[PDB]
Amino acid sequence: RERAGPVTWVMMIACVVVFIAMQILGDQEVMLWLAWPFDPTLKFEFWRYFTHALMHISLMHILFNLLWWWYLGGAVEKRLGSGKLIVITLISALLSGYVQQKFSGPWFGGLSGVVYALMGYVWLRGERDPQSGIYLQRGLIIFALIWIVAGWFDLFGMSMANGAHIAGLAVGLAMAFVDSLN
Amino acid sequence: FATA
Ligand SMILES: CCCCCCCCCO[C@@H]1O[C@H](CO)[C@@H](O)[C@H](O)[C@H]1O
Ligand SMILES: [Cl-]
Repeated sequence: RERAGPVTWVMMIACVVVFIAMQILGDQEVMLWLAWPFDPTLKFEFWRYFTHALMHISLMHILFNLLWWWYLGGAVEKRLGSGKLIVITLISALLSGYVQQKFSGPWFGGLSGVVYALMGYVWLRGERDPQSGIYLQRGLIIFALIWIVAGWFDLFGMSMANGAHIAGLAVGLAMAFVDSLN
Repeated sequence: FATA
């Protein structure tokens, strides 16, 4: 019955717990703790290269990010196993955040870079390794393009981490290419 | 926050 494995589950719990903390303590106090290192003295607090992905300030984005995390991460954990999901997450979180802060500074967050990685990965891995048993549905490709496009053209009304999203997608494509040389 |  259950569709979400342990990694899928624990990521959702963490995102929720952090979302609550941001209501109780305020956005900024949590950002100070969880943001990408915003000072050289913070560059060895290694959690911060990944924890930015757990922060949301917007009810709509956390909902949608967790929706696609639940669905795509769940598919990947079930078919390809927990370890694979962990690696895509850490690598996409790391590199998406790297590209984002490079061009716009450290004040950012959201699980969306990991979601785009997962979209990229499930798509390409399905396209050219059909026997893997993972596949990105056409309806989902459409839904993800509109969402991306809405972000690029600022239709949501908020500030958008376009670097992290595009970098995240690229990572998920690259990993799927490699993973399916076969 | 830029949201991702
Ligand atoms: C933000 C979404 C990230 C995924 C990138 C989507 C671009 C894929 C181009 O469409 C492809 O065309 C085929 C038929 O033309 C479909 O059957 C196939 O499923 C789909 O891959
Ligand atoms: Cl958000």
